[PDB]
Amino acid sequence: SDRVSSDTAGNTATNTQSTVGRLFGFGQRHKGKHPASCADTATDKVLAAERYYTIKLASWTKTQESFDHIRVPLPHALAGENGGVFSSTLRRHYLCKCGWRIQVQCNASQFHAGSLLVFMAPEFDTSNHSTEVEPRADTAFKVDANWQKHAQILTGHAYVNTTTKVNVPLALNHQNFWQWTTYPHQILNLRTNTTCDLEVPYVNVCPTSSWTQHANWTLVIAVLTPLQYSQGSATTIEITASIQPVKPVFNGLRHTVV
Amino acid sequence: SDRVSSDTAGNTATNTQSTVGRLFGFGQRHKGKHPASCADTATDKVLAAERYYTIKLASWTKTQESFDHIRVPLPHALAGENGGVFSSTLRRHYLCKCGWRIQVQCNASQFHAGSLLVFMAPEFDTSNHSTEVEPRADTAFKVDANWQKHAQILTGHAYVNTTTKVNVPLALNHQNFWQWTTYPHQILNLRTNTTCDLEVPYVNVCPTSSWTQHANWTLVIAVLTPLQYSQGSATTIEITASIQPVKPVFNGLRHTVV
Amino acid sequence: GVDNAEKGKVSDDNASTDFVAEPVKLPENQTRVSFFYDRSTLSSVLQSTSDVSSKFTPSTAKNLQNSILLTPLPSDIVNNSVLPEQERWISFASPTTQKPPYKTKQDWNFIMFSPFTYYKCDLEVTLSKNDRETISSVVRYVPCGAPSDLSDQTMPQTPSLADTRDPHMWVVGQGTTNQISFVIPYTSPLSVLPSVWFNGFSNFDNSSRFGVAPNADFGRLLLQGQGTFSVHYRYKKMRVFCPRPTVFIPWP
Amino acid sequence: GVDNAEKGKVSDDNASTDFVAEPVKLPENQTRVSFFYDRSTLSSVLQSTSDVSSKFTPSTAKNLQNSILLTPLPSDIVNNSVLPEQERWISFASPTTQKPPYKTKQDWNFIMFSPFTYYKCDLEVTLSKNDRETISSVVRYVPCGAPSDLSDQTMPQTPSLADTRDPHMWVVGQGTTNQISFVIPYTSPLSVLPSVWFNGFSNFDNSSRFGVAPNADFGRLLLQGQGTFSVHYRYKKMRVFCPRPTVFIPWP
Amino acid sequence: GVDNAEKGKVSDDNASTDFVAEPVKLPENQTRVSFFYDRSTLSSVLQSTSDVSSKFTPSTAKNLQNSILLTPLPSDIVNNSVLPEQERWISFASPTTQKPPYKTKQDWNFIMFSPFTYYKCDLEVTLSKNDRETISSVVRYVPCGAPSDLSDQTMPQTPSLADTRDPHMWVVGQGTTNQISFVIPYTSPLSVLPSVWFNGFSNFDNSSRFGVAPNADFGRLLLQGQGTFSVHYRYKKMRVFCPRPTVFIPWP
Amino acid sequence: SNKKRIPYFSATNSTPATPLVTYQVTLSCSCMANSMLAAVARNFNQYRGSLNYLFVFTGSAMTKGKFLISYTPPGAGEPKTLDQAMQATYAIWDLGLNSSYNFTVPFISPTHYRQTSYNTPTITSVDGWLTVWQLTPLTYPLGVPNDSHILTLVSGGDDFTLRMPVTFTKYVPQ
Repeated sequence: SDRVSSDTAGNTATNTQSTVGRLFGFGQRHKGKHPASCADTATDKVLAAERYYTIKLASWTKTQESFDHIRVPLPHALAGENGGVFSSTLRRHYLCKCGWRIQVQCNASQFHAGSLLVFMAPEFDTSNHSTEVEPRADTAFKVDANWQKHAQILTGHAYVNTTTKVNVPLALNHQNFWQWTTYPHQILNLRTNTTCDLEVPYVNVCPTSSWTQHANWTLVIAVLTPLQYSQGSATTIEITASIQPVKPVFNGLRHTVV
Repeated sequence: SDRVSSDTAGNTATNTQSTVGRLFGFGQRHKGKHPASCADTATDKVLAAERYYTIKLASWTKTQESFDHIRVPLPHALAGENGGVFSSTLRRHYLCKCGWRIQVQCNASQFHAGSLLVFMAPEFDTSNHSTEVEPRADTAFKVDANWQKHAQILTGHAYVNTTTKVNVPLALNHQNFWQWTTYPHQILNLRTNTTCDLEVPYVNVCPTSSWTQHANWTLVIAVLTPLQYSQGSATTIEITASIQPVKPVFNGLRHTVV
Repeated sequence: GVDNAEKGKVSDDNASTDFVAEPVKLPENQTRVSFFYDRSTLSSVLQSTSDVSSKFTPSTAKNLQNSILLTPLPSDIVNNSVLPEQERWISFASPTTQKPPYKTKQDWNFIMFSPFTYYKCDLEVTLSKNDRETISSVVRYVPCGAPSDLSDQTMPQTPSLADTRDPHMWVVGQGTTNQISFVIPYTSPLSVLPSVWFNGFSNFDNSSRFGVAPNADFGRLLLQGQGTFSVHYRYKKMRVFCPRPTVFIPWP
Repeated sequence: GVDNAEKGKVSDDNASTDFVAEPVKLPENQTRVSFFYDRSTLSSVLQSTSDVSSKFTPSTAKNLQNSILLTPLPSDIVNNSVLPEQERWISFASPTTQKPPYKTKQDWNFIMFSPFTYYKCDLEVTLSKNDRETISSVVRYVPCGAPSDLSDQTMPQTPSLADTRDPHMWVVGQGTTNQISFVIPYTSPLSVLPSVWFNGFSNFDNSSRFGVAPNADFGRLLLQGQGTFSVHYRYKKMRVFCPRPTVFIPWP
Repeated sequence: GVDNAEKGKVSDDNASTDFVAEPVKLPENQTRVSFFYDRSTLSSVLQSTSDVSSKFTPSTAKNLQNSILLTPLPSDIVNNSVLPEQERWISFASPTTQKPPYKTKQDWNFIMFSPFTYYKCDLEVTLSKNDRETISSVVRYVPCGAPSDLSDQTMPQTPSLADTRDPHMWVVGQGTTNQISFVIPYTSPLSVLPSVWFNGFSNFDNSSRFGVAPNADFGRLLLQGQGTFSVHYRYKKMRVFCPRPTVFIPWP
Repeated sequence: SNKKRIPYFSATNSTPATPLVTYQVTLSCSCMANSMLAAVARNFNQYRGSLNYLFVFTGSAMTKGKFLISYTPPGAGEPKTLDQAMQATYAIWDLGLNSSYNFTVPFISPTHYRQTSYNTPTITSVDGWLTVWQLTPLTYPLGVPNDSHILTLVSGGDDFTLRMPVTFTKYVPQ
């Protein structure tokens, strides 16, 4: 009952009956102040853009191992048509600045076992690691379609051919997942909770973002404990997410992209 | 000098050096109040949508006669891609309510003669009259590509075949242009002014508009006195317009149209 | 004196501006919109060949139906509709003469003089029998957009039109004066009604007849009993919005 | 938001509970029970072939009697009763068509919409002649459960129905308007009347027709004089008790 | 005691929570970010075979250039760039051994321990000659993103690197101690620098090397004069933001 | 599944790409034809205000899952995917201790009042759709029936009103 929580955002509302609270990364919220690096008065407080956008993320099966994960580049994950007015406004602006409030959903039963780590990370590598090809605009910022394995990111992944890889011991896109818990996060333990609630402020190398070139935040869902269940229990276990851009700011109005 | 006027709207600004003032239709302005017919809190004050959208309208030649005109259905004239964030927000909302502030531009020289009537009219027929075909969604709300003749609208235009037309003396889309001057307007006399400034509030049969079905306002440019000039004077005379939706309101957020 | 019409507005002068003269105005208020439209004008005609105690069934006879759509704008059976709908144009009843009567029903005085885009008012309706044979009729008034309920009689030998909670009137006998009158409130879901044109469609797939607004009327009147009846409209507490052109008149 | 329907009651929400919205209510009182039922609805029909100055004798002709039972619920001659009684069901007049009219008399609007178990009210009755021939009729109103007194004339050439102290009406002549209307008070010995079903019997040996309450009506109307007359009921100061289901409607 | 890690945060306990014990904390501030990073660590190496009075020309010799990019992150000639740029990965200098030295320049202590996503600081640079032969060198410091100006000498027999208003240093002689040190302010146009990865591109057609931020450095150091010089960085007024994982270490 | 009318719909261990149920918001909708709300509305010309759609989960106590209840205003047609349905007014319903979810269809209209019935749909008598989607599959342990039934009810909300007493199109009971 203290675990029943409702959250309104524009014309949308998330509801959960097993919340463990909302974690505020860095104990900060994006307040929506205009970037001091822009002279043009920003476009803001667009109610049609300050809502939750819900999307399906993945299917969790018994084959996923600890640290296999799924990445959701932001704001790009919502820069497509399904991003509604946030997207259509974003595409027509040079710069955007915002925070994120997110809830990832995933229910099992009292007879299933397993757990996920739900976290937000700034400057978290979202490029593909199954190839030695340089990441490009249309491949670097895409939501993972398949679970990513973990071994090849511990020391990073150089965009060089397999034989050169031998003489490259470390790449700057390395991610020591044993410490992924140092990022603002929550754990989705099947026996405890079917939802995780996070919120992070705006962080970047600069006042506002030229988003077309940079996915500054990444929502990541990684399994910590493999999914387990006995013969007879529901086999389809899926993961979903409600993503809300917090008080976004737009500057530099222009014609649309693509 | 008292005729030099600048007007800012978001990240846009119109400037003229021959204004004769701004005419407020009905002496009213759209104040941006939310429609009392909607429970959902409207999306409003979107700075990226409260600006001037400038488009080319037509070429004025010596062949146009008094009352030949050009129609600009609103908000549809800006519901396309070039309507920026106003358009992208509009397309994703069931209802919209707004006023219009408009400036039409057209310069000649002190050696040219002629005049235009620039006016705004509610429930002004924007369907095609060169055919007996029923108007359809994609033909009824389009900006005129060619100057419309005048004779066939005095008593209206029935969407019936030419032989039936004989027994149909009057159609409800009639427009007695001899009185077009009763609509909020201004005159663009080549010897006086190269711009006309108008603004009209929101009027309709209801609190807010299901725009996909209705173009409630129509900007119309009609010639009053034919264009004249002597051999040697500039022959290309064009008409342009800057259209600003005044404090638009959107309600009923949903997926986009088309 | 001089002025500049391009402003979109010039002053209303009297003789004293340019000449040695005086204003000459006298009070007058018969030009008020309320007063002007607050009088009865012929606006429709109805005909029935069915008796009072029978089932009402929609019919047409030489361009006259046994029911009408309450709207000053032209109305008539449109593309074989069961009951009359609002038309977008007027047609001669005759296929040859090219002279009135028209086959369409309307308040000619309203169509010919409605210098506004939207209007709001209550409607006073008067229904009169065209001859002196003792009247025996039942009329059913259906609010704007409400069910017509063109059903069978639920009891033998009763007027089906009276089989309703909708407002209805029954006049009959030697003591009556062959007419009916009453006033109905504005019942449309629209805030104001379009007086001439409606630049749009009425349903979501934009397949309706462009030019006609949804539910832009005051309801309907269905009649049973023998006779031809003329109808008048009187606009109560009339209010108009947005000035617009009047119907064009041929040059003399 | 969440709730628990098993409680037997959940909250009435508006858009502001779950979303960023405002209440949007406007005053309106046409849904009040009193106002809704305070209008005349066709509820019966009567027919007589006897003159005014004669002895009234109960008759039936093609499902129309020369007297009625004042109740919105279906009534008709039941198992050869002398006068009509309250029915427990509605039947088609025709043995073949399986379409109305029904042979039973009732206020269709009441039967089709009576979302309550009991009701209380006064009754305004309107009786109208179905044609324009000058009316010449006498009607006798008998309070709920009072003697019908279907006796002989005590004096030659007088309407037996007028031979009473019971309230009666006499309308005739060229100056009349072929109708009668009046209001009677609630006269049943019951505190409130059952609007649909009465789960019991009316006498002590439980031999009556199960489902019909004792004296659940507003009295009777007996008529003499030539003609067919339609009847309307208007429920004055109407009061209803205990909400219950409405008549089922076939799935579209 | 019990807790719930799913909250994303659990309490920091001491022995007194579950047992009969006392807190045992002693003051200590050597863990402060400012103090920790405020010390000099080897971060680069430079080599030149050109004399002081000559034209500076970019060169490479066994993985050592005569200029460096001031950044703790790995830097080296990338895809034949004229001057070293920030790398995205570290490579062994040797094509066979698979053991260090690396061909890339960086502050190993920073790369191996930078538990933050962004950092801000001033940079204290120390440049030391690797042998005891009397030093005779000229160094030019170019602010972040400023023109390198690799031009010709404008006057005969002068060090082209000193032909600038950019901050430069000239040390020579028997009285010197073969080293140079100085502190430069943060000069990047970025508010804070990415300490590990930059999830994006640096130009508008997104054709740059993904992972490297635009102008994420403290400028460059160009050197002329004979010798090999080692470089140290010391982070003044260091400030870090957003905790993140450290480099992984092989399991023992 | 046999075209028989029932007061509930089924859900199971899967998330269809189409809505489990779709109701057009009209007091004329055939799905609500026999609700008290519709029975009363049939006797009035217009309505205004909130509508409450109540869903009661009747599956076992061991069954979990989440639904996304969406209300799509008209103008761009019925929502074809979850992506579209989420683009409009919606609430996520999570099963648990509390059994029901009270969903409100906000009154969003170009006109102050809307018609309760119609011959042909118009912008003043038809107001969009309420669709319920399976966000996460109904999930449960062994020994639990695969199909869960969710009761569906409707009624006017707090600020709901009707006006203009009228008689509805008569019919023959059967």
